[PDB]
Amino acid sequence: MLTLIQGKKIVNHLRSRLAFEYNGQLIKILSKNIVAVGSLRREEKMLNDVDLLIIVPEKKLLKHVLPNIRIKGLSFSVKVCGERKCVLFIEWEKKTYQLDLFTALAEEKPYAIFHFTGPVSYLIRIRAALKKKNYKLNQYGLFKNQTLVPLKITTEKELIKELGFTYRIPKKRL
DNA sequence: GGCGAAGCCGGGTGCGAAGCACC
Ligand SMILES: Nc1nc2c(ncn2[C@H]2C[C@H](O)[C@@H](COP(=O)(O)OP(=O)(O)OP(=O)(O)O)O2)c(=O)[nH]1
Repeated sequence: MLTLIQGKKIVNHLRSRLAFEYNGQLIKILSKNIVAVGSLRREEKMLNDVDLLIIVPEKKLLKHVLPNIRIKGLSFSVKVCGERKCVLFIEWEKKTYQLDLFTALAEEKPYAIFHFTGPVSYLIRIRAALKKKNYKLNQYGLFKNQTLVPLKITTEKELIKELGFTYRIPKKRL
């Protein structure tokens, strides 16, 4: 497996050096539009897979990062994942790892963070628990009888206090 | 089976044969 320092280093590398294609040209990606996801946030001592969160604030460029996102001078294979997820194979130091990224709207950030930070069952439990509150909670926002309702916050306690739930630490397992 | 507002159970797509399998 990999190590925290390496994860942090690659995270730093990705945090200070990413890049993406743009209408035939290329644009670099730095820290403010990038967040980390993985064992580090869950606090694991064994790094299986280290992920990241990359959201776009612009409504158009949101889909401009989607085209071709990459780094300068490395081994990487990027394919589509799931529905609209990004599956990357990364090779460096003669080593290849599997990175599953996701790029979404900056407003999805809290929900995204919440969804991405803990466990599916909690997510579903939370989803149903919340749905049963007569509201459907998805990356996009809150859906009500096919109606769409967006978020008003940008933070975690904010999101929990926004929906009306408590923040449970992964280590407690739901 | 377990549940905070009553009756409920994520969201979808890349394929391979429209049905299964991952994030
Ligand atoms: N694999 C998987 N990921 C899901 C699911 N639902 C939501 N996600 C999220 C979790 C992450 O935000 C992203 C998947 O990342 P990974 O495959 O690396 O797993 P995750 O990061 O949750 O665990 P980790 O801390 O990296 O070992 O999609 C699901 O059902 N399966």
